[PDB]
Amino acid sequence: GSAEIIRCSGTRECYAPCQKLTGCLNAKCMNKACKCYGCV
Repeated sequence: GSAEIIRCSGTRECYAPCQKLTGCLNAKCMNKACKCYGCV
């Protein structure tokens, strides 16, 4: 892991990499990059 950004064309593309990092399915594609929101 040294990719610091995940590029995306929509939110569906963010779930997998955000889950890998955080353990949770909670993400949003904004400005063609993923936001990983993490876990409650």
